[PDB]
Amino acid sequence: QGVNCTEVNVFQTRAGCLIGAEYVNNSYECDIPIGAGICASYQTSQSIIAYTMSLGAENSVAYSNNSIAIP
Amino acid sequence: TNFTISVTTEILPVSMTKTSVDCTMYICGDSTECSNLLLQYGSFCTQLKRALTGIAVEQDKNTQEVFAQVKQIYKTPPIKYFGGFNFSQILPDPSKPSKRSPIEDLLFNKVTLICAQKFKGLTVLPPLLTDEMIAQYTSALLAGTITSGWTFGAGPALQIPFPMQMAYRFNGIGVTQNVLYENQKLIANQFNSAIGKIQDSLSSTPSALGKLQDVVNHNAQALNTLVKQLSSKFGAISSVLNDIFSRLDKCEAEVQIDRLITGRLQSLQTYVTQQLIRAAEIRASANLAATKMSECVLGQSKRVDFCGKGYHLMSFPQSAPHGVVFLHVTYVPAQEKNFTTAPAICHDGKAHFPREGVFVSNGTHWFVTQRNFYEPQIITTDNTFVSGNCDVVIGIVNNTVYDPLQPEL
Amino acid sequence: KQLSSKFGAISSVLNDIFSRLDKCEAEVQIDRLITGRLQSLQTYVTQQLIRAAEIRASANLAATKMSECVLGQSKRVDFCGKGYHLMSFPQSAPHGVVFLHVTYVPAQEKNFTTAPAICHDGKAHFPREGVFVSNGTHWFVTQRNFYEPQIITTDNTFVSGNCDVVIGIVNNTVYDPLQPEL
Ligand SMILES: *[C@@H]1O[C@H](CO)[C@@H](O[C@@H]2O[C@H](CO)[C@@H](O)[C@H](O)[C@H]2NC(C)=O)[C@H](O)[C@H]1NC(C)=O
Ligand SMILES: *[C@@H]1O[C@H](CO)[C@@H](O[C@@H]2O[C@H](CO)[C@@H](O)[C@H](O)[C@H]2NC(C)=O)[C@H](O)[C@H]1NC(C)=O
Ligand SMILES: *[C@@H]1O[C@H](CO)[C@@H](O[C@@H]2O[C@H](CO)[C@@H](O)[C@H](O)[C@H]2NC(C)=O)[C@H](O)[C@H]1NC(C)=O
Ligand SMILES: *[C@@H]1O[C@H](CO)[C@@H](O[C@@H]2O[C@H](CO)[C@@H](O)[C@H](O)[C@H]2NC(C)=O)[C@H](O)[C@H]1NC(C)=O
Ligand SMILES: *[C@@H]1O[C@H](CO)[C@@H](O[C@@H]2O[C@H](CO)[C@@H](O)[C@H](O)[C@H]2NC(C)=O)[C@H](O)[C@H]1NC(C)=O
Ligand SMILES: *[C@@H]1O[C@H](CO)[C@@H](O[C@@H]2O[C@H](CO)[C@@H](O)[C@H](O)[C@H]2NC(C)=O)[C@H](O)[C@H]1NC(C)=O
Ligand SMILES: *[C@@H]1O[C@H](CO)[C@@H](O)[C@H](O)[C@H]1NC(C)=O
Ligand SMILES: *[C@@H]1O[C@H](CO)[C@@H](O)[C@H](O)[C@H]1NC(C)=O
Ligand SMILES: *[C@@H]1O[C@H](CO)[C@@H](O)[C@H](O)[C@H]1NC(C)=O
Ligand SMILES: *[C@@H]1O[C@H](CO)[C@@H](O)[C@H](O)[C@H]1NC(C)=O
Ligand SMILES: *[C@@H]1O[C@H](CO)[C@@H](O)[C@H](O)[C@H]1NC(C)=O
Repeated sequence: QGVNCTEVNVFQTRAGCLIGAEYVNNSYECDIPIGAGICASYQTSQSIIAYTMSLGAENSVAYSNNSIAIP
Repeated sequence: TNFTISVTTEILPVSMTKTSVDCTMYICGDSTECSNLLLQYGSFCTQLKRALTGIAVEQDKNTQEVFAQVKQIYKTPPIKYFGGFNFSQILPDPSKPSKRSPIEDLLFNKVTLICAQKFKGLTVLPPLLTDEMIAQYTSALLAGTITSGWTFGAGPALQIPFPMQMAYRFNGIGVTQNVLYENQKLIANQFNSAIGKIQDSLSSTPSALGKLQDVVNHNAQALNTLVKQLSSKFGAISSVLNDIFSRLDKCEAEVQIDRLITGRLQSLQTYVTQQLIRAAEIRASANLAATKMSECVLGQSKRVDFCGKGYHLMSFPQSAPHGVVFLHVTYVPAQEKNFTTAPAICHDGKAHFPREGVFVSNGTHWFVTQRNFYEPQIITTDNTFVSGNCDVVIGIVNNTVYDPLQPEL
Repeated sequence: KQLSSKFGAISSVLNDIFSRLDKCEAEVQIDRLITGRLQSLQTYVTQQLIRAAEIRASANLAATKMSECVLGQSKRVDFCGKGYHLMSFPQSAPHGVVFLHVTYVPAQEKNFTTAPAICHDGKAHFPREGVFVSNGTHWFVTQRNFYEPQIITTDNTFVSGNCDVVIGIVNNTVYDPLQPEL
């Protein structure tokens, strides 16, 4: 926390830098918080991985001025 | 007979800075003997670390509760025609380097050494959610409340045009669709004028964003007070452990170290208690803000003076530094007119109570008008129900009614 | 465990200080123990007060939720559960309460073509409850929450003004129940 790895699988973030966890470009629903939009999780062999948060499921709503949808 | 559409801005704090306070570095750094005496002094450090960890967890949960409320992230359409509305002030602008709106770009610019505090065992943990994630959540909420209305708050999002949603909100507050569908351009112009006026008020007056600035100033003052209390002598011979170690031997400095801890740990406990009280106040404010978000952003509330002063229609959430900003769009009527009214009328021996509204007259003829708008309509049997006779009703007046079946005969 | 700490004294128990030290010089040790044991007691009372205030706020929220979801139906969104809440089941829990919120979540959406208003002969017919939707051929009056196809009549539509200022008007006919009588 607050200590760069230069002064000390290596990745750095806003809170600091961490070792032992790799970086994954794909973003899932994380469990263990890390800080500043980063998370940590145990996924597949099995190892601790780090990735950015998924904001949510993507769903684009087609807006029209003359159409409606009723259940 | 008329109305004035105004936008009311409400500022509510959501979270604060997460601060983690070291024990050994704050109390007495680079001192093994002082650390030895400190451990004997007890296990206060574990309790303080647990308290600050719980405070940070509570603030994190508060941020996730207030902001992360939707399961899916919605996207605005590229071309925007919301019935001739100027929504570009609240929509994200791709031309800006950040995804925040120009209103938000004015909002983050109105809210304001760290190395000295960082050296003496005081560290500020960064917030878990960055500003980009909060801006994306705000954009998703705006897209949900604009392109789908309040249907996305309950369950799945159902697309609906913005004038049709506005007519739904008018029917919710009791206003017929005639006012909207006959004065749509006037309503749009009034909304644009209110948006421009509130933007000019936010630009000219910097005192509107006061609560977040007060919280930041209180946190900075508490940190400065903690630093100056570290600078206090606490009745010893010196305020630094290095001078006591250089002058006194350890056995003679035992009493001075004890006198320093008795008072330094007390200042730590006082700071922790003040932080806990401030965290409880922030938690109450964040619960109120989350309730306001869920009951004004995700739907329409009939409660008076909860979603802004006046007849509330909709609220636009805005991202703020360590807080949230609500843009309450309210319906304020104007241009009053005196009238002569009666509570009921009876045509032929039987009273005709109106279903909605009351009977008003301009002096010669009686008409049926709504509660909030002056729409003169002829008295018929469709909007009036018959019950009893006009023998016990106080203030009755004799008048005739129009029967639609009469011209048929 | 804080009772087990020495707190700057030579022992963590008063019996050892009483046995070893005579009372006059052990006055300082007893005073040093009290200054710190009373402080730990005050810290415990303060933490208990903060926890009791948080529990009181949570209990007030739970009582409000019980009174406005169990004793009645609330129109407030996301207060009595996510979705269109109907009625909730109170339940007993150890040092707490459990709410079983029964909500109404619609599904199986279907696209449709809609118009803000329909005028038959020079006069607009705005609907009272529900909106005009069309599957491609004919227009029908269905409510907001459910798709119930009904023929457009004069009972669910009120006449007000003309269709000269309404944006997006469409020309269609209406059913008059008095017409088959003639
Ligand atoms: C609604 O209002 C926005 C103001 O934010 C309009 O955007 C401006 O439009 C004027 C004239 O159309 C341009 O001269 C400006 O350059 C636009 N602003 C920016 C930042 O580019 C928007 O056009 C309006 N929508 C309309 C009129 O349909
Ligand atoms: C109801 O109020 C609106 C706005 O307060 C009035 O609209 C104004 O009308 C004047 C007269 O032509 C114009 O000069 C202004 O530019 C209009 N303002 C806006 C924002 O549209 C409207 O006339 C009022 N209606 C009645 C019946 O009094
Ligand atoms: C009250 O309003 C009614 C409705 O507009 C007025 O009745 C009209 O009056 C004008 C002027 O004499 C006539 O040309 C219309 O034929 C009347 N219409 C109906 C349906 O009767 C009435 O005059 C108004 N009274 C006052 C005192 O202003
Ligand atoms: C409305 O009309 C009724 C009937 O024409 C009026 O009732 C009459 O009132 C007078 C005055 O005391 C009595 O002498 C009659 O016996 C009443 N007739 C009946 C059938 O009740 C009534 O007063 C009128 N009200 C107003 C406000 O003009
Ligand atoms: C739109 O819905 C209407 C009513 O549900 C459909 O009209 C029906 O069509 C069937 C097919 O021949 C007839 O048997 C019924 O008698 C019709 N009912 C009425 C009231 O006209 C219409 O076909 C539908 N259109 C589309 C494109 O699906
Ligand atoms: C509904 O029908 C009316 C009547 O035919 C249409 O009004 C005509 O519109 C055209 C085009 O602007 C004019 O040239 C005629 O003079 C209008 N006639 C009358 C009697 O007003 C109206 O446009 C139709 N609406 C739709 C949506 O089709
Ligand atoms: C660590 O140092 C490198 C080199 O300048 C820098 O790019 C990086 O941002 C630093 N990380 C932190 C957490 O300060
Ligand atoms: C109606 O008349 C009263 C006088 O009795 C006056 O005080 C009031 O202002 C009038 N209402 C309006 C809207 O002018
Ligand atoms: C209103 O009150 C006055 C004063 O008591 C009374 O004279 C008058 O008859 C009342 N009007 C009605 C319609 O009751
Ligand atoms: C309705 O059509 C739009 C495209 O215009 C589409 O995005 C949407 O998913 C459709 N909804 C349903 C329920 O078919
Ligand atoms: C919907 O918007 C498009 C784009 O401006 C426009 O061409 C079309 O006429 C609009 N439809 C209605 C019914 O207003």
